[PDB]
Amino acid sequence: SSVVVDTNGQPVSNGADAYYLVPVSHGHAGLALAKIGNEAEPRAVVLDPHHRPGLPVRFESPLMINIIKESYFLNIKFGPSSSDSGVWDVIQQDPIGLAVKVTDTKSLLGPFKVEKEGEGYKIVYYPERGQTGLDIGLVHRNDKYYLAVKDGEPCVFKIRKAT
Amino acid sequence: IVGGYTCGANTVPYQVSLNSGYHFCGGSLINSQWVVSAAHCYKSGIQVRLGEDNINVVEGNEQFISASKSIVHPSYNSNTLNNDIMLIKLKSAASLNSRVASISLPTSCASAGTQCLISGWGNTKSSGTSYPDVLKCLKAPILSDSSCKSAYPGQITSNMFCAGYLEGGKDSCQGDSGGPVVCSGKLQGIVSWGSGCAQKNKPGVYTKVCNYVSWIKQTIASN
Repeated sequence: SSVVVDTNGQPVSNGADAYYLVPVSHGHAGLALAKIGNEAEPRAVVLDPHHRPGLPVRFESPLMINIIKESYFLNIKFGPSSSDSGVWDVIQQDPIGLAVKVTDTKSLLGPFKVEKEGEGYKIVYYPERGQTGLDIGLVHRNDKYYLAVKDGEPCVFKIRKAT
Repeated sequence: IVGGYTCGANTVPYQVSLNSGYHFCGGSLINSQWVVSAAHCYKSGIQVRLGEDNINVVEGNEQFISASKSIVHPSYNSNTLNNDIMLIKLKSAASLNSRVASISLPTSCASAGTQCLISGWGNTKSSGTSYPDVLKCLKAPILSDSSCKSAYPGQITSNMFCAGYLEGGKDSCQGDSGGPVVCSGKLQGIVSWGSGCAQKNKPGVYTKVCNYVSWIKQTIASN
């Protein structure tokens, strides 16, 4: 339940700033969108070796505070803070599994937390707020790493402010 | 505060700032040694700044006092945001002056339509960010609990109330957390949460301090 901190030692803000999620294992990959299954438009969140540092994210809580604690339930989103598109969610979808995808809607309390893990942070997804969480990890397919629930095998990120 | 006005130096003498190397929450001085804020503002080694108007100047009518005890409500529920109230005992009593005075606890809950004073140093924009130097103030009315539950279905507990305008344009915003909502001269609310800032049909939600007066008094009496 400590404050989430970026690579500069500053508290991660609530919505005001965008941040790159920088993998510590992958090194040459950044967040991007990819097609999943039969879909025309890319809606699955992936780590793409060709796209570094990748698309930046915003961390959003309805609480009226400008810092993010590891205990806060968060929405994570691509794009502008106020915009309702690019909001992350978890969708069961073959062939990835419990796939991280973007939608055009934003729920009040998001299902994600950011938790200290090893030498960085991991993303953890909660199917309901009362429950234990599921680490977000990577499913290697089509020369990219689909972000998906992979409990016990989290992807570890440092949080680098886009500036 | 979105859609507000500059309070002035002496206007909100019960407002305090919670500090840990940076301002991160508001709070209310309820006597010379005790502060009320939001549970979600709990942090280790909080410093309370009293008598601040300009948050960016280090003037000398201000006081910086360490927290000695920071007591989150024992039933605070991080999943539901219920019981979002925290007591801070200051390591030393505040010296009272033009810019430092306590606000008292209510004798009863406030009714729909009562005009309240909400204050803080949070974001003043509903889209984007702008943080003020000086304390900002907003007058906004208490909404009936039925409208509050109608704006936020399935999320309003009995220990919360809404205040503001469903037309939008005026609201507390990020950085106001923990700050006071004062109605009829008594502390009725603590800035807690909301869907965005100053959005249509999305008023601010506040901790219902009237429900906590017994626990506050007991905790102060026992500490």
